[PDB]
Amino acid sequence: PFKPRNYQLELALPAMKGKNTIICAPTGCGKTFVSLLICEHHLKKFPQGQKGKVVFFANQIPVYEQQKSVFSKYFERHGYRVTGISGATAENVPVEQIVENNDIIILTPQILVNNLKKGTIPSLSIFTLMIFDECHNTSKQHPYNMIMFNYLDQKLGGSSGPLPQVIGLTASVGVGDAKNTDEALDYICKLCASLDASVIATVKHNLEELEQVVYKPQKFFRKVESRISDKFKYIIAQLMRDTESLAKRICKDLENLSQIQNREFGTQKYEQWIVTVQKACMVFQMPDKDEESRICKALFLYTSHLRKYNDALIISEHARMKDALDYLKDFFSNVRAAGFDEIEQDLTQRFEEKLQELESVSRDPSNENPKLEDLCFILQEEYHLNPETITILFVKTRALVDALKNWIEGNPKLSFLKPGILTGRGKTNQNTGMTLPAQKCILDAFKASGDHNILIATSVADEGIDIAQCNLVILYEYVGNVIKMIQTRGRGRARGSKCFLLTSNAGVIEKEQINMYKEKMMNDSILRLQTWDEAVFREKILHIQTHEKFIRDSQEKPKPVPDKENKKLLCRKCKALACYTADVRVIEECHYTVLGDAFKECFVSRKRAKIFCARQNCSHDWGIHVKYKTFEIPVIKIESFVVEDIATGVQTLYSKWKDFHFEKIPFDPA
RNA sequence: GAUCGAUCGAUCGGCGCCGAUCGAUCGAUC
Ligand SMILES: Nc1ncnc2c1ncn2[C@@H]1O[C@H](COP(=O)(O)OP(=O)(O)O)[C@@H](O)[C@H]1O
Ligand SMILES: [Mg+2]
Ligand SMILES: [Zn+2]
Repeated sequence: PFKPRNYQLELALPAMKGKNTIICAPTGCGKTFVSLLICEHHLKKFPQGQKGKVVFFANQIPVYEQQKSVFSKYFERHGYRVTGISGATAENVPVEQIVENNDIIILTPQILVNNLKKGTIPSLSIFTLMIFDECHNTSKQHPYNMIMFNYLDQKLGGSSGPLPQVIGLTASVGVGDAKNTDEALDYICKLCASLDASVIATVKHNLEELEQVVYKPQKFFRKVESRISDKFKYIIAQLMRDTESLAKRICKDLENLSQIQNREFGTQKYEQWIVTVQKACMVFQMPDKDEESRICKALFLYTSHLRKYNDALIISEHARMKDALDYLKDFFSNVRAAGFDEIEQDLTQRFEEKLQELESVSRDPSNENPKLEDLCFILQEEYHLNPETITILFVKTRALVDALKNWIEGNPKLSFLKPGILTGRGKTNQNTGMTLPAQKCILDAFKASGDHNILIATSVADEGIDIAQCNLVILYEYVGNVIKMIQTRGRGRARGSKCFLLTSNAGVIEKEQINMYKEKMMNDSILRLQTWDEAVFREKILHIQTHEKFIRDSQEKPKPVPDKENKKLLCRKCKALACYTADVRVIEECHYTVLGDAFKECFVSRKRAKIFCARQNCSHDWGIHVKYKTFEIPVIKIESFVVEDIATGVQTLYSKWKDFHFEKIPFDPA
């Protein structure tokens, strides 16, 4: 099979002695083989009559599947029962029939957290070796931190029998959130205490052998100047000024709904301001139902158009003007066919008046994004120096991912590129997201073989996913903490690989330099901590654990009070009476629906039949029809309703059903 | 294999929230 290297045996030396250690090593050095060697040494040290029990806490379903596969390929020869439980498994063979019947369990932290919460698993004393893959995720309320909280509550105070040995497989301790070396050392000590670890053993003796396996790529900053002749920006700013003037003429109180003083077009500040104004416009009270409905609908349309224009301006500064124009046209086409209105027709005519000028300006070779020009130049230079490279170009947004894909596919200069999309699961407001097998089949085709030359990922290909050794780590304005910097930089580990960082905003290069200084400070702090004695560090982590336990078990009572009186749910756009609180039924605490014949004639059905408001021109989505065991009763979304009291006139808003505190009557077919 | 609803957690940016990114769990569907 595989032969253990020198550094792979050095990293597993303190773990094989019986002490809780943290294995810090660069990404791609083979920490999985170190964990396998530790598991083999742990399961072979028990005398006759007893038997160990190892649990490997993964973080992702692909990572969990890969770990289960490698553990089965490595351990089924010795005669150990390797198993794995996750979200994909069916409601059968309870965990007590799997944990008490196997030796190596590849688990997910939320499954064990739920099992310890509902009281299925008695305590963590059943296991003998817990291995947390990428233990840097131990944070304020991470499921790793919940398992560690349970372990510490079992250790401190109510001392139970033998406790399992905790071992981390992180790649970076992530001193992020700290300022100087003292705060970095404090954070490292806090993390080692939360994980109950006494050793941060790293490769120090045979460091020359590690460089022949993993190669730290050289960083390359690229500050590009913003465009000067931006006619698209000017036209969209004029349209936004016209829309804001109309909204102010119809409202007369827009300057007092938000506290934002200086709001410039095409920034996140204007987005926050317009979101606050939209959320404050839905809360209106006046003795005129039709007038209030008309005013609120007009204000909702105005703020929706302003937010869409601001999103188009934000997309225009990161991609081509054609992408922002296509986004605006798609939004206008989707909102025009929904509902025709006077304000809607006015805004559509005002937009189509400048549509020809926008089409003429966007289709200009001189009006090209300088960031995209520099990216194309870098790609040309890299693929001309070596035509066998693979790019792992990182992007912040999904819309920007699609824009970069359409730009690469539609560029005569970039004829040698075969782009690939890699997004995350779960639907969004615009995108639908990629599933697990789609991600797997796309990542399996991105390598030196072919069918793919550049993977346009977005914050998903830098956590736990195994990818081929890349030669280009261009970061299209994608920065974060020191952990994210080390994770993305660790993707390209081939011989003679670079890591480009393109940006057009003064401050991103400063943040990347701060992250590099924080990484150097983290390395210095680890080197300083690796010189302390075992007793002093054990006493320090014990004091930190005692303080954390005293702080944690003192404020864990966020108990609310349920509401009793009836409340009505008016629409969010037109503010029409939809239903009351007494008619809202709850199926299984996650299927909030409405029961009543009055509500059936208050929506229109247009995946499954998504419902919309039954008014003249509203087209506001309330919810969707779900096919239950027998019925097809529709569920609603609280993100499209406003709650109004019957006695009082308050109109507070709620983002999720958990914030809405009321008498949740359980659903009943009878 | 493809959805839907709910919930949790982490990260980034901006003024406790908002927007974005990702991960997971629980339930039902085809
Ligand atoms: N002793 C070894 N001999 C051969 N290949 C090894 C050895 N140790 C590790 N590797 C390779 O290194 C890779 C490391 O992958 P993985 O552990 O998932 O990522 P990371 O090392 O970043 O945690 C494995 O795919 C394995 O093939
Ligand atoms: Mg790993
Ligand atoms: Zn409506």
